[PDB]
Formats: sequence, structure tokens, C-alpha cells
Amino acid sequence: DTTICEPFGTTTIQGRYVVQNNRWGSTAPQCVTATDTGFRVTQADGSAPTNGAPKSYPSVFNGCHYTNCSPGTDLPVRLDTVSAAPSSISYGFVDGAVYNASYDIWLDPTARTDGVNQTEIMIWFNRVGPIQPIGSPVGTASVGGRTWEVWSGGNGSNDVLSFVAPSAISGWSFDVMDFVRATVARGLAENDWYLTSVQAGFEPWQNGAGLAVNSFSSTVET
Ligand SMILES: OC[C@H]1O[C@@H](O[C@H]2[C@H](O)[C@@H](O)[C@H](O[C@H]3[C@H](O)[C@@H](F)[C@H](O)O[C@@H]3CO)O[C@@H]2CO)[C@H](O)[C@@H](O)[C@@H]1O
Repeated sequence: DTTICEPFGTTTIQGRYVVQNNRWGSTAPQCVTATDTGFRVTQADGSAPTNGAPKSYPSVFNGCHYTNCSPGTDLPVRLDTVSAAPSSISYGFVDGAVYNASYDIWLDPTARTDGVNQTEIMIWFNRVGPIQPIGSPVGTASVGGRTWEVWSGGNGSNDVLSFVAPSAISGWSFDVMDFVRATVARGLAENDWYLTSVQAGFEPWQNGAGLAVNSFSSTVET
């Protein structure tokens, strides 16, 4: 195991994914302990007001995020070359606290490895406490055999399309391309954009210690 407490500390697991503390919204300590297949949040101090940015997005990813590219990743890859993008996750939830468990999937018109990607897909596997996505609800969508409440808006940097589960999902395997297709169909990307990373983790606003990604996988096949 490897403990990371630096706000933007990272480590690689299984020689394939990056675990990031990614403490981008908080002045209080946070630590994650990386395992060979995921990570656990071992300290997550402080609170963030629940109508604003979360404290952080501790997560594991395949791809490139602010110059940090996971070992051997084939991302960025143009979407029209992707046959499938399977991913799977197992989450450990905490009772109480205020957080989501979410995927972040980033798309851009360029083969982007640094900076803000133009579109963000956020898939909320769980929601606890009085938090909601960026923007406005739109309606429901059926993606991957599951129903989602779709939200759309912008954060000032990028577009955000969110798919929110009706109740907690502790584990799933799915095709990221199913969500990319739904995003393209709403005009928030095009078939000749690039997939630049597939990330999974948590956005905590209050507490968060004990949250875990037990396992994660992501492949992008061309
Ligand atoms: O990780 C190093 C870089 O962190 C940058 O902060 C990013 C952060 O990495 C992203 O994960 C985060 O994404 C937000 C997104 O903007 C929201 F729309 C969404 O609801 O939630 C995700 C996850 O919380 O965005 C922040 C801030 O832009 C930081 O700015 C860089 O300087 C740093 O190099």
C-alpha cells in the first residue's frame, strides 16, 4: 500500500492506473492509501459548503489528466476509432458523511493531455447528503440497461453532463462508450472528438474517511 497526503500527490497501481489525492477544493488535510487495485480515503478533514465545489476528487484513472498519463495508456484516442471502452468498479461506501461516488469521463476536440477538457461526463453511482450536480435536471436517460437522471450545465471552464443513479450502485461493469454516445447525441461532443481519461472516485463535501475504490478497470479498444 502507498499513502499519499500531498494535495496533488499521485502514485501508479498495477503498472496501469494512477491514483490521485486530487485535493483541489480544500485547505484541510486529506490522505488516500493506494492498494494494488484501488484506494481508500484514510483522512478527509474539513467541510466544504454543500452548494459549492467539493473538497476534492480522490480517484483512480486511465488516461491523461493535467500531464499525468497512466502507464501505457492509449488515450487520448479519437472516438470514431473506439470499438468499446469497458470499465468496472467496486465501491466501499460509508454511512453518513456528504459525498458522491462518481466517474469523470473527459472529452475534447483535441488529443488533449493537459488543461481543461471541453466536456465532462459525470456518472453518479451514489449520492449521500444535500448535494446535486452542476446545472439543471433535464429528464431521464436509459444507458447500459440502467435509468439515470440527466443534468446539464457548465462550471465556467467546461460543459458538464451528469447521469445520476436512482439509488446506490456499489459495483458495475459497463461500456464508457454508451455514455459517450448519449453525450454526442445531446450535442456536447462529436464523433471525431477524443476520449482523454476515464476516472472513478469520490467528491466529498463533509468527512469522507473510509470511502474506498476496492477495484477498478478501464480499457479503450480500437
Ligand atoms: O490534479 C492536478 C490539477 O487539479 C486541477 O483541479 C481540477 C481537478 O483535477 C479535477 O478533477 C476537477 O474536476 C471537477 C470538475 O471541474 C467539476 F465540473 C466536476 O463536478 O467535479 C470534478 C471533480 O471534482 O477540476 C479541478 C479544478 O479545475 C487543478 O486546477 C490544477 O491546477 C492541477 O494541476
